[PDB]
Amino acid sequence: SGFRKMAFPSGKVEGCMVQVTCGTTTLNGLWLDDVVYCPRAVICTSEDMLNPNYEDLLIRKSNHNFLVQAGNVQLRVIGHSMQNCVLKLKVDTANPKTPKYKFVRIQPGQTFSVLACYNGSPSGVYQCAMRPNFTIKGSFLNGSAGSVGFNIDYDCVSFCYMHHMELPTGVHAGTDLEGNFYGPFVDRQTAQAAGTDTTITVNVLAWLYAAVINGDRWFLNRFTTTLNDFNLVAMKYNYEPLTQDHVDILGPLSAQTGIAVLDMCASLKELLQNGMNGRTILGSALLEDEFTPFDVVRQCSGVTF
Amino acid sequence: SGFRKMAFPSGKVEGCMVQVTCGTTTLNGLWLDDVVYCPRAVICTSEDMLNPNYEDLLIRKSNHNFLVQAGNVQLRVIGHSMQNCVLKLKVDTANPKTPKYKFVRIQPGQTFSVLACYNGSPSGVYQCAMRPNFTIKGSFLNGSAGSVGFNIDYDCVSFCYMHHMELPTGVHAGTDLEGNFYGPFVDRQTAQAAGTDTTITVNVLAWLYAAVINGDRWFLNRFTTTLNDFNLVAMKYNYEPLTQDHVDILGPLSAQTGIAVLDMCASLKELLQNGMNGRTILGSALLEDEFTPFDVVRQCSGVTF
Repeated sequence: SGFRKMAFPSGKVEGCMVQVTCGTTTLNGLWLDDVVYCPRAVICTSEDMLNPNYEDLLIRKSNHNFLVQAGNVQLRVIGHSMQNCVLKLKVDTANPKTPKYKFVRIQPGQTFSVLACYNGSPSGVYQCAMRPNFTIKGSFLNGSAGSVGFNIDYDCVSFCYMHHMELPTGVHAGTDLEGNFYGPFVDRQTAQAAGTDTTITVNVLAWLYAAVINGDRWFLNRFTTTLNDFNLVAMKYNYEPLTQDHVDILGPLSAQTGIAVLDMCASLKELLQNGMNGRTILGSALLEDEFTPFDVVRQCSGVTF
Repeated sequence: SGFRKMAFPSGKVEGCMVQVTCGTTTLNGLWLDDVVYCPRAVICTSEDMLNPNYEDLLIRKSNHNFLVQAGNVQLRVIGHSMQNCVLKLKVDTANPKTPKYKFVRIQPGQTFSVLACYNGSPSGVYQCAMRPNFTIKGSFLNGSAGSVGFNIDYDCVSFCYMHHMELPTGVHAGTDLEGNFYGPFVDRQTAQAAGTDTTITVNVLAWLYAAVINGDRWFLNRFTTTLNDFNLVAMKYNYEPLTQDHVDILGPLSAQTGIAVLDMCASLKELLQNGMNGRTILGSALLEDEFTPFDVVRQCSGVTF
């Protein structure tokens, strides 16, 4: 019993984190096989980040200008290339600790674990979600760039995020491992506003199912609703519209609890319109939306890796 | 910027988790050097756990009755002993992945990371605290026994908790790595009630400092108070009494923020008496008490390991 924001075990990724230094700038990189992946902002000074021409800045860089250090293991760069907003540094040694891995571009609403690193060294691990505005609400200080977000399925690490920047709002933006930013953000220190932070409706419902499974039953009501009627309420409270695909994804949890999805939607509607009246759900006084339906099953079934 | 419930990187502990099977019962063990540590309930059936005489049950057990498996690495038990509520199984092979480690008995209010495991295999990592009633509010299913809680200081893993049981209340109880339970709990399936769940005052204050550092400033008021006046309020709301030792531990955060501890106490007093009026602090609608002063410094300074 009990329900917590649980991250994946980080060992498989810890063994891939390295330090990448170019001139005066140091950030983190990801060493998989004989390639190190890092943000291209490693080649920039602070003055450059105001308005950088990365292709011109990279001309003045050679293999020997990139210092890569795995703990004390000093890796030799034998090739370098820019892919979108990431640099790919070919090294002479394949990482012996390379896990089974994949690069995946995730969708808003999906969750992942972040291993926050500084100077190539891990500091902590936590679970985040890709917000509908394509930001993430993480914990990153200067030097965190190159930290990665990931999911694990038994032995395969699916890398989905590389951290790049912090917006003036205090939220965070980054890329997939192919270098493409999530959302409209660019790797430049300019005016970049996030967008409406909408609540991931399917995840709130999954978390409500997790609550029922763990004994929290006070929010269950006598009402039901329709998808269209609920979505009128969702719009008012800046909730993502619920689709039939979402209903389908919640089917397994509906089956285990015996609570129809549309009945849970009606309970959520009453919560949005009346509040929690000072009560709590799974130790929270607000509606949580960074648990996917898969996350709930995982934690309530005890899947291991 | 940003503040999250951050766990330590779990790699160093993942390499120590093994599966321990005795008869029909399987749980997790911790393989450090040539000893495997596990709950003594591994020798019990379900019927035994009603009222077990562990010393008598262990008489009918020999080295060959304990099957220890590290992934597929099958370890040979060459000796066994009971220490309080843990079994120490001497094996023929020292764990090559043994980290620098220590066994520590923590105090209520202190935090640690849990690596939840099943069948010797990791499932997830999360941060918990030893509650003042000597329970922990974790996420544990059947088979989780033997999962461990720990802290890391650069290269030294300090093991402080081994999971044993779940109380009918849904809270969790366990031992240190010497086998002594935290609190009055026993490894028997009997009537065991927890105790008053008091809020860790020094941790709430640390989290308020973390909020100010990260931009949350609305709760700062024009008042101050005294330790005795505040503690009158703390008692009413089942908060732990604040001591001068606690004030001293918060000194570094007071210095960085410029907010005197007693001024933050006055802001907390107003929050306890008036609520948050639907506002949030660091994304929470309740007062968080599972961040220590050390945890806040760690996350706001970027300490690595």
